[PDB]
Amino acid sequence: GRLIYTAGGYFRQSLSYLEAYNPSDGTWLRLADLQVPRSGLAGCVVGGLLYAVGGRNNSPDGNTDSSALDCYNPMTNQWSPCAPMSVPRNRIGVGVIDGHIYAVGGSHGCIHHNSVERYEPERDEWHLVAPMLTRRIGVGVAVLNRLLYAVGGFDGTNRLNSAECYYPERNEWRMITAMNTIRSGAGVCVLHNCIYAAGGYDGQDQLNSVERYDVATATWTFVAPMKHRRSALGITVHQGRIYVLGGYDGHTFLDSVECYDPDTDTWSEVTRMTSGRSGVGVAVT
Ligand SMILES: C[C@@H]1CN(c2ccc(C(=O)N3COc4c(cccc4-c4cc(N5[C@@H]6CC[C@H]5COC6)c(C(=O)O)cc4F)C3)c(Cl)c2)[C@H](C)CN1C
Repeated sequence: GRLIYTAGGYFRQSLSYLEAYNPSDGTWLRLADLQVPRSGLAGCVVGGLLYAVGGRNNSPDGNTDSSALDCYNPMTNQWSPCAPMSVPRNRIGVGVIDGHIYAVGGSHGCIHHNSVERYEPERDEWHLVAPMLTRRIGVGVAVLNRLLYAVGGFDGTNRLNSAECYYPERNEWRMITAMNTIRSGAGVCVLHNCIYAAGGYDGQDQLNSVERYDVATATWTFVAPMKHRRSALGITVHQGRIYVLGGYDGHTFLDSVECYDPDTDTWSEVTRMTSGRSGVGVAVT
């Protein structure tokens, strides 16, 4: 069995919560808090270990963007610091290829990174790789066919419908077909050989629309929209279905968790998070 882990987030200030949802029995485990509160981080798993990457601690005492990489072992219920990234990356995107973590874009104050760096858990080291063609914060990241895709975001001036992909063997990026919609702060994941981009902000409205990229045709197609429009949502895939967790809709910090079934092309509300929040990091293990 695997659980859906949600780390950090925001509600009034950046949060330290680490909770794990079991889709079989509907329960939430309350696990060890993060050592430093953070929102705008990303989560991922390598070798059964959960990683919390980047983010920002927005507290009553100030705002500090994070270059941290922290590792949580479900077997020990303990967080351990790892080697930090070259720069702080708030509103970061992350993807894993061959057990290596890619930290994509994100911001440090007013700096909107196009830089990308890769972590090796086997050496506890980060190294920069080729930078993206576009600066991207609030970026979605997907791994498909051993390529790393960076989708949407905000480049420091405009919110983006563009997307690009990274070729690890060549160490280079190329632009791909742009989405139908501009999405800054969307949830992006891969399911059944397709990239999904759900929600996000188009510059005027919080979105409930969801679109899917088909590699062979290089096209983005709309699929069933979510019940609740949201940005800064957590997203993951568990047992052939997509789960979206929380987020912000322009008025409320959502506790809604929706689940997308690709066989029926329908979204269903399956649980609530223990408290409404946005900007979480999510992963499954
Ligand atoms: C003081 C509070 C502070 N709030 C918030 C404070 C914190 C958060 C939060 O979790 N973060 C900060 O953002 C993000 C986080 C994670 C990923 C993406 C974003 C993000 C949100 C954006 N924004 C778009 C879509 C969401 C956000 C606002 O709406 C336009 C935008 C944009 O602009 O393109 C770009 C983004 F990369 C972490 C949020 Cl979501 C709200 C609210 C604004 C209410 N306020 C009263």
